Amino acid sequence: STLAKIEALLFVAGEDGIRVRQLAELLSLPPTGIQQSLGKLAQKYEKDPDSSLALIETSGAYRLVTKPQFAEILKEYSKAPINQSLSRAALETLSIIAYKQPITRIEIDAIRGVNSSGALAKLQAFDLIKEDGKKEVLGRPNLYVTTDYFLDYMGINHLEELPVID
Amino acid sequence: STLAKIEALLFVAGEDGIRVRQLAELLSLPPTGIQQSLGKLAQKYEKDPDSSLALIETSGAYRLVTKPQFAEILKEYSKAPINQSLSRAALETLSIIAYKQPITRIEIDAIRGVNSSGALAKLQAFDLIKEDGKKEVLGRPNLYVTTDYFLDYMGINHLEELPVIDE
Amino acid sequence: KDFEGPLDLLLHLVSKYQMDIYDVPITEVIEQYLAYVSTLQAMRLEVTGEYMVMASQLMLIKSRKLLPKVTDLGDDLEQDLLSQIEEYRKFKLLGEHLEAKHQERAQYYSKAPTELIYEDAELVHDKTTIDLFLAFSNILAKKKEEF
Repeated sequence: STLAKIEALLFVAGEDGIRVRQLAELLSLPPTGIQQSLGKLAQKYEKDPDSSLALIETSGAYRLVTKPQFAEILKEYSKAPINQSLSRAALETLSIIAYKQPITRIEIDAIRGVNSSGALAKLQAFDLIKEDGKKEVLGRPNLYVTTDYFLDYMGINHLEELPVID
Repeated sequence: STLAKIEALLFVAGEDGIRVRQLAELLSLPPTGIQQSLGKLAQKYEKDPDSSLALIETSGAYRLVTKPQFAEILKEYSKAPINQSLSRAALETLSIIAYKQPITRIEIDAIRGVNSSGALAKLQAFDLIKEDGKKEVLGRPNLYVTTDYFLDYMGINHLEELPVIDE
Repeated sequence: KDFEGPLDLLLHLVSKYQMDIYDVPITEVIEQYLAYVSTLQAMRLEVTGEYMVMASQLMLIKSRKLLPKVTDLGDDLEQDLLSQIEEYRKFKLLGEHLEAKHQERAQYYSKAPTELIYEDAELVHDKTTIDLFLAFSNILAKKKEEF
């Protein structure tokens, strides 16, 4: 089956997921057709009461995961970094970068009121944020942004999909 | 659904797998049923031509795998440029050896927290690491070490050229 | 005494007055701050650290606001302390809306990518001593930066 082929791959990738585009260059089908199967699949799982899986699309990739219910169970067994929550400091520091992006360490500290050195590291250690641009000042500052992992961690595909200040 | 419950666990365990006596413990069910349950769960995949996975047992460890009728489609994926280079895990593993060698599988797992026999598997295929004895403990587990080729590959000529590290 | 910085504390005091954002309750709030700054430091003066440097910014405000109307600084060095507290709130909140949107994502679990191994497959030397370094270094960070 094509459903079987998708699942197979999607399974092998696991947490890393796969992109519709790359799924076509492997099955030899039109990117528009995968979309269709991928829906039939996620639906096959939905109905099946004996299935624990679910299709999910974050950071523009489709990933094979577990239906939300089993979280209570698995929470004991897994505890992989993506399911671990974050410290209020990192959470807030992350927010600032997320939006005021690209930004600098001092700018964050300014906005945040205190030193962010500790958060920048933790967040960077988790591949959530990464340093991209550079700054033209009497100090050669570094600019911080967000990685693709940030989308995934947030469960969205595009940055714009973030809540909005209302 | 208990079949669903088992599958989720079997699924997240990844490669190393899971124990019947352990499934029972987590799900609060006599090992007797978990046992029969895995029997049926295995046939469900077998019966369906749309499921790409069949369940297997390796020395008491139950783990999920893809049905052989997909070996070709997967082999291709493993040729895409991306996967032609060490994964995020294979590299993590490779480094841990480089700096802590001699080290055992169990010990490497304990640093990445997650099982990683599969990464260790690829590094041995690329002659980056090799077995070099067995730790003199109960069970006498294998000791892993980087190889001659490792140096080459890394563009170095002695393990001492590796960037120092002290926390 | 466990607040995420000075700005965080202001948002607590400024809060009390309900109503709109500021609405001239400054001169008042400022006092309350030093209150906790001096009374709490009477016995336990250990976690001052940054808050201290804030006490300073206030002094000037209380002070320079006394002098009559001579681009006024007695004011700007006030309206700015407001903007700081406002923008902080905005993120203190946007911060919560992330720890919430994250939770949903965390309800889903997956498996480590199966490390496939194939004969013909040949090694690409796209990795270097730098890579292998950050690699082991990271794993060190992640876990160590936790309890």
